[PDB]
Amino acid sequence: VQLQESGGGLVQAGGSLRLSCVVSGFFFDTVTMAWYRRAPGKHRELVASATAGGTTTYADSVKDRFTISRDNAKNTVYLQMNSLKPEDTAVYYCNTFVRSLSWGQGTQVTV
Amino acid sequence: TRVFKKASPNGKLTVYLGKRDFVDHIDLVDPVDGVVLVDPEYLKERRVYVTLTAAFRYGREDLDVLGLTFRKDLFVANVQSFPKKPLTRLQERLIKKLGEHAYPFTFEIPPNLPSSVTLQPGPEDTGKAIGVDYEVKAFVAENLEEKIHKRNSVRLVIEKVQYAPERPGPQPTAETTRQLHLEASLDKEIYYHGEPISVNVHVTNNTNKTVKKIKISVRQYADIVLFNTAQYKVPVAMEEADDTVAPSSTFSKVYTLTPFLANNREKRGLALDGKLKHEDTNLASSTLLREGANREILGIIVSYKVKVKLVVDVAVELPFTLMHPKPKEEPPHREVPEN
Amino acid sequence: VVHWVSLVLYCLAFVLGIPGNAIVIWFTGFKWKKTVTTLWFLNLAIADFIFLLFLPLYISYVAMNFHWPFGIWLCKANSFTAQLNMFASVFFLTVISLDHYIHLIHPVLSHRHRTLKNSLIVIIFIWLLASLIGGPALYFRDTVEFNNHTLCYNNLIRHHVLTWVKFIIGYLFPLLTMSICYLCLIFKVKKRSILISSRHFWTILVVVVAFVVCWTPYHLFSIWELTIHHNSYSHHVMQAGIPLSTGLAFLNSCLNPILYVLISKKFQARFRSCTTASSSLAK
Amino acid sequence: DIQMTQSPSSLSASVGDRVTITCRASQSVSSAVAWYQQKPGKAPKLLIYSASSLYSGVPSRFSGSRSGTDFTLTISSLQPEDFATYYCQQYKYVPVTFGQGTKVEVQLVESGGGLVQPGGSLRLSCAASGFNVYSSSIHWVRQAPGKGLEWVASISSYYGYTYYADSVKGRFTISADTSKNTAYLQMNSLRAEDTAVYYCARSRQFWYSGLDYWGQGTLVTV
Amino acid sequence: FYFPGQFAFS
Repeated sequence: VQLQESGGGLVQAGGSLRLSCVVSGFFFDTVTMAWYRRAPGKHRELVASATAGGTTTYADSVKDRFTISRDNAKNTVYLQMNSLKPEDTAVYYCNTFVRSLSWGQGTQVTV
Repeated sequence: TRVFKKASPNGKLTVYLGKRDFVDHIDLVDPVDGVVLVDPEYLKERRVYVTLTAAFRYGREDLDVLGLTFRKDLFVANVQSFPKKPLTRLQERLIKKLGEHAYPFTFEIPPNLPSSVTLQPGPEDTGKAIGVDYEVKAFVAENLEEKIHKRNSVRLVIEKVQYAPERPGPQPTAETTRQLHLEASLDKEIYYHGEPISVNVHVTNNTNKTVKKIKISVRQYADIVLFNTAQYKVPVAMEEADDTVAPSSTFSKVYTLTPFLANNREKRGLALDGKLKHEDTNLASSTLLREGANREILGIIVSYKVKVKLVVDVAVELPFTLMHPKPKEEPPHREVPEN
Repeated sequence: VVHWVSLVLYCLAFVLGIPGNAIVIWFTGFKWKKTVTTLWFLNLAIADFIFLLFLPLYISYVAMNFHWPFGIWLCKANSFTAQLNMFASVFFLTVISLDHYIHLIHPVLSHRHRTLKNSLIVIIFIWLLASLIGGPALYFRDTVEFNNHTLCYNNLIRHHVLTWVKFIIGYLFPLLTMSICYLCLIFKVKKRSILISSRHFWTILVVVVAFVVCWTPYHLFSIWELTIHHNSYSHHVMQAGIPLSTGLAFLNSCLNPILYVLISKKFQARFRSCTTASSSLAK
Repeated sequence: DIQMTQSPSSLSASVGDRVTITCRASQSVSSAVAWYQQKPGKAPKLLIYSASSLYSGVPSRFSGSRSGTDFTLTISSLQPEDFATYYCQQYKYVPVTFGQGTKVEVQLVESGGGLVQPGGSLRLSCAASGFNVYSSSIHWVRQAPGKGLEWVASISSYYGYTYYADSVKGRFTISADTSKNTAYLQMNSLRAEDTAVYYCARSRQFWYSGLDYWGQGTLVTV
Repeated sequence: FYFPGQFAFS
């Protein structure tokens, strides 16, 4: 229930941010931990799946543009990005794929 | 907007419901819509099932002395969501928003099932309550009988209620001549919870015997029927007056009563409205059923009558209904300014 | 001939009863709230406690020459204690049976024993009645050193009427009410509009059959001993054996704990030892 | 507790303008937010009782919405009879809290008031007509001069529950008489900062939906 | 005929 989101900033265009999500509580073990983003005035939407094994499913505007990695030892997950469009401005949230955790205050990413 | 979701302790198999309330119409109830969400893993070798049970917990201290689980089930339904009727508007929105891994499930409760009514946990009676408790149980299984654990499942609880009809009912009245002519009436059949109840006690005695005291009593019949019929009486409001009427004379009064839970917190056998957690609700709403008596209609049936008695003892009974109006937005089903 | 078998049964009953009796008393008296059924269970556990307190002494009593080598030792006290324990256990069994026959058709109030004061007064009345029946020990018992060994032995119609009243209390009270309540509920005899689950059916049958096979042999042996007494003799009929009835009695007193309380809720609790939210939705 | 904020403290606009009044809650409450409009010198009036449901009677131009904790109220066009102070109030927890107020540029009658000086005691009567005491809940809300609304005490006759604010616990008592259908608030140990106009508000007992009806005002000076 | 006495816990 910690939901520590960091790695936000202002970038002109095409700059990685390297977001990180650290959660304290039950271990990840064998659950699918995902990533969500919410444009200002819009609703949340899926970005990446990041299952227990290595299978990543992206979005229509995210495929072949984003990358995702998970570190089980620290119970944390990262996102790596490139060629960030100005439309990417949104608040990024981290939550289980099933959306079982409380939605904590995420980080702000502006492009 | 603002759907209800309940997540099982492990990070998978959450359940989405449009509303935790399903009004029970006379003929057909609202279908129990909803979408059960499951992660892509954990299901490739299984399948998802949703089971609705209309429990009848009726044991004190929730202890099985000799295997008496008290978990009598009145209706059980099963559905397979990961192997029908077109999905309603709400289900399509959940599928679009949640994603392609949003497996829908739909239930259809038959008519003449009892509404969700519990009994008051008075003195002792530690544990759960006594009454009908609907529930939605979502789990992953591939045999329909393999024992499943509470951790790997969502025990989301729902409540089925009934609201007052738009058309008011006929005005109730009763009479008794045997010893003294008695006439009683109510203002209107439809009564909302907390509203005052006004009765007319216009009487005309003729016998030489004179009444000493008059009593107006309201009791809530808990017609619990599981193995044999019962007709329990539990008073809910009382009104003792010292008014007297002389022989060969008349007396008319408009004594009013109001049922509420402030003074009935210690009485046993009282039936309250459906509860989802340890919070306190009001008196159980009057349950109405269609004609034909619905055969046996196994469950708890709550009916209200008001009586007038004379102490010298001819008494009459006048039935009425005590139901909520149709809500505007939604019942939160909890004390809104809680704690 | 069967003395080894009876000793093995004694050891098994003690080993399976001491922890089972210990666990129920602590669980009911510490964790679970005080309820009339819980008080029945706790009182039965206490009866099993004091019943098995003299069981190690019964090992020596059932030892060589099936005699009492501990001398006088004022064994009136512990003999009366053991018989009081068995009477209290059978009385708690029959009152549990009556309360269970009241449990069906639960929502009724019936005789209003749900109050704790009534449960305690009934328990103390049962204890006093069992102490009244278990009272007379020195009236009949004496001790002699016969066949080069001392025994706690009892001492003509007084013995006949004593055994008769003991048997009728131990049969008419427990067994007749078990057959009236348990039997005429499980086999559709008497009013059978009450449905019964498979687990309930099986556990009632197990209770009845265990009670029978453990207590009927002992009462039958006592009646047979009373009948064959005052006629013929004793060394021809060879009654020097048959402690199997008392072994079955101990087996029942240690098996009722695990059968009654160690099931359902207790089983899942011993094995072990989210909040509903909301979400968005676009219009 | 929950401390309730409104970003714009003073807003200036003209007739025929769409303005937005924003409100952010400290904690993540549900849709249980009510919006009140207070004309200067008059009791506040309920506008929206669920952050999205329009109260019966107010014009349809008023509208509200929620997002996370960003409850907002928008007016399509500012009619000349709209320049007042707007309060953002939540009722999910017993210490209900009102906003600091945004400036835009069945009857209940009380009885009491007058100078009392510190240490005195007054009994404020709330003659309520038109609704049953058991079917409604009675709250007492005071307003210090120039400040926002503050919650004092409440009673629910159906459930037999009384609630008091942390600042008036013990010193203040609340009671209601069913036969006379009135609500009495008796105050003891009146201290310096209790000078305020006291309102007797009544909400619907079954499924609270904001303070439907307010009082008139019996300002008390110590 | 020396049964007078008993060898149980009665």
